[PDB]
Amino acid sequence: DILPLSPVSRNRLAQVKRKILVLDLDETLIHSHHDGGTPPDFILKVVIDKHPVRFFVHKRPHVDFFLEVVSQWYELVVFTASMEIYGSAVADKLDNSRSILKRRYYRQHCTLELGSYIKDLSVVHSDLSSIVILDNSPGAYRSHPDNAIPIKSWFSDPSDTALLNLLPMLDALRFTADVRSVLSRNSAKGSESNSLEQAEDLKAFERRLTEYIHCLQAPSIIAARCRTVLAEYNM
Ligand SMILES: [Mg+2]
Repeated sequence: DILPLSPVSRNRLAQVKRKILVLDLDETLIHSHHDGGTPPDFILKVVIDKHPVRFFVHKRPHVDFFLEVVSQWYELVVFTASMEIYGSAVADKLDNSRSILKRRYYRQHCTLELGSYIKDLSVVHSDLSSIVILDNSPGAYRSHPDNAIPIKSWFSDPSDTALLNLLPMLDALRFTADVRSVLSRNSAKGSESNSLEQAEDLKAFERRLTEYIHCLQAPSIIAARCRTVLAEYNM
C-alpha cells in the first residue's frame, strides 16, 4: 500500500536524516464530545478531578490507514494540549496495539500564550530540519510555522479525505534534508528557493512526486502497485 521507490529516491533517503511527524489529536485525527448523529468509534471512561466522565470519540475518515502509512516514513509523536488522562486514552485506542504512537506530550508540555496552547517543537526534537507538525490550530505551532503542515479542522464530515490527500506530500517531504525547504514556502517574486541547498531539497521533493505522476508507465508489477496506490490515495 506504498508506492515503490526508485533507486535514486532510495539512495537519497539514506543521505538525509530521519524525521519526526508530530500529530495533534482533537479536530486533527479525532473529534470527541462528553455528556450533554452517528455512533462513535469508541467510548472513553475517564475520571477527572475524581468525577467520572464519558467521551464519545469519532475517528476522522481514513485515520487508521493514514497512520499505518506515515508510520513507515516518520517517527510519530502525539503532541496535545489535552490532559494526559484524556490524551493518553485516545492515543492508546488510536494506536490499537500497532506501537506507533508510543511517544506522547500533553498539556504539561505546552506553553500558554494569548489563550492558545503553544506546542514548542524543540521539546520533541530541537533539530528543526527534521521535525514536522500536523495540527488544525495554527496557534499551536505559532513558534514553528516553518515546520507546520496545516489541516482543516474536522468534527463530523463523513466525506473528509484530508488525511488521504496528505500522503504523497508527506512521502515526498521525507526526501528533503531540511523539511523547512518545503514547508517554509507555504510575495511579488516567483522564487520558491533562496539558496542552492533549499533548491536541491525541492528537486528531491519533486522527484518523488514525479514517481507518483508517471508510475503507470512502469512494467507490469510496478504498474500494478501504482494502480493500487492511486486507487487508495484518493487520486
Ligand atoms: Mg487540534
